[PDB]
Amino acid sequence: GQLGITSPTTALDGYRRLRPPVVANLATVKFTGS
Amino acid sequence: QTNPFYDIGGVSLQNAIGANIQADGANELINFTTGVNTNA
Amino acid sequence: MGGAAIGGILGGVQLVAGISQANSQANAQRQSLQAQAQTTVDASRIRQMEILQAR
Repeated sequence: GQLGITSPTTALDGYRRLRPPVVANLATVKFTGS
Repeated sequence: QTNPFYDIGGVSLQNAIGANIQADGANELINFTTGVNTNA
Repeated sequence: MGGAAIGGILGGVQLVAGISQANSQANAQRQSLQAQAQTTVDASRIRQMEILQAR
């Protein structure tokens, strides 16, 4: 599952490792107005 | 396989020297006994 | 054939086998390093081609 843009150009020590600060959802806006 | 080795001792010593020569031209023997790398 | 030549050649082949075994280990190490380097270069070249296509 590749969040964000998925266009056909993107296809191609001893300490605790914390997960990167990445979110799982992104904001989208749909404009039905004029 | 040379007279000095016969003078040192036995004929089997010539056999060992010939075996070393046929193996690597006594390269390992020279390196291990004298410390000189004939073929560096 | 004979009685002494057989023993001499048997001893000689034993010694040659040992020395060649050591040399074979060395050459196997050589070839493994060669293959590793070639694989790394090939992978880098493939990724470079992918980058060029994307560009």
